[PDB]
Amino acid sequence: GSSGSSGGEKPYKCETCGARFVQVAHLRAHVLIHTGSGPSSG
Ligand SMILES: [Zn+2]
Repeated sequence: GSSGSSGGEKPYKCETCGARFVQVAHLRAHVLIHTGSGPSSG
């Protein structure tokens, strides 16, 4: 089920793509996808 459709209260926003999150720990952990590289997909 859990897919997405979530965009309400979020102070932190990813400028790299334009994402958003409630806590920095989440955003700062997502921005690593672009600047960084983990798995062989994404
Ligand atoms: Zn992003």
